[PDB]
Amino acid sequence: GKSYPTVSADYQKAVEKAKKKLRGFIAEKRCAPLMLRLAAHSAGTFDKGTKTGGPFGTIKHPAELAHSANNGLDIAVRLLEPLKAEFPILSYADFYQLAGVVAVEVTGGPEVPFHPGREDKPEPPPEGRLPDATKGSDHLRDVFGKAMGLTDQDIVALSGGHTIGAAHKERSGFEGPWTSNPLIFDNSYFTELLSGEKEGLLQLPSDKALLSDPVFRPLVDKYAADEDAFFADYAEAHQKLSELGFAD
Ligand code: HEM
Ligand code: NA
Repeated sequence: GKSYPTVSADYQKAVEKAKKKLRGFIAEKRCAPLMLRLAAHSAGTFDKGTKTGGPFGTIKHPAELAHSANNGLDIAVRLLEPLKAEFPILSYADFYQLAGVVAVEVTGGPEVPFHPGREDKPEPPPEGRLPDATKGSDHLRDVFGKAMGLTDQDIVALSGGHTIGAAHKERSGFEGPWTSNPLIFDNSYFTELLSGEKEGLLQLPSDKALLSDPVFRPLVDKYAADEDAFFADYAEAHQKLSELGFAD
C-alpha cells in the first residue's frame, strides 16, 4: 500500500554512494548487529492508530537514546555520525534504515529493497512501545500487530534478526549470542530455538514464546527447515518494518 515519494537525482546518487561506504564501514567495524538493532528496534515505535513514532530518525535524539530499552544504541548513533556528515543531503531517517539494510547484506543475508524519502521528525515517540524480552506471544501481537500493523509471519521472520549479534549484561541485562555464528546472517537462530538451550547461547523469553504459539510454531519449523523461505519472508518483513508510517 506504498506510494514512495520522488527524490532528486542528487538524493539517489547520495543513497548509492552511502550504501557502498556503509558496506565497508560496517564490515570493518564488525558492527552489523548493532546497526541492525538501531534500524529495527527504532522502527518499532510505530503506532498505526495514531500514526506516531516509527523509522524517522528520532532515535538520534539524546531523549530517545536515554530510554532504558535503547541502552547501547548511543554507540551506534556515534559510530555513524562521521559517515553521515559525508552525506548531508540524506535524512538521518533514511541513513539509519540504509545502515540496517546493509547490516543484513554484508553478513550474508537477503537483499532487502530500500526506497528513499523518509523525513526527519521533530518529536520522539513516548517511551515503552518497544517489544519486551520477558513477555510472550500476546505481547508480541500487541506490539507488532496492534501497534505496528505487521503480521504473525512478519513477527517470526523478524525475530530471526537475532541470528546476528548478542545481548550484553550492561545493556539489556541478558548476555551472549543467539547463535554460534553471530556475524553470519542465516537460519541458525531457528535451528537453535528448536534444539533446546545449548550452553553458551542465549534465548530470550520473547524468543521462547515463538515455540509455544500455534501460529508462530509452524513458521519457526518452516524457517529451520528452509533457509530460502526464511530469507524470502525476512526480506519482506524487514522492508515493511523499515517502511512503517512512510509512504502510507
Ligand atoms: C521480537 C521482539 C524483540 C525483542 C524482545 C528484542 C530484544 C532484544 C534484546 C533484549 C537485545 C539485547 C540488547 C543488548 O543487551 O545488547 C536485542 C538485540 C538485538 N536485536 Fe532485538 N528484539 C526484538 C526484535 C528485533 C528485530 C525485529 C530485529 C531486526 C530484524 C532485531 C535485531 C537485533 C540484533 C541484530 C541484536 C544484537 C545487537 C548487538 O549485537 O549488539 N531485534 N534484541
Ligand atoms: Na547465525
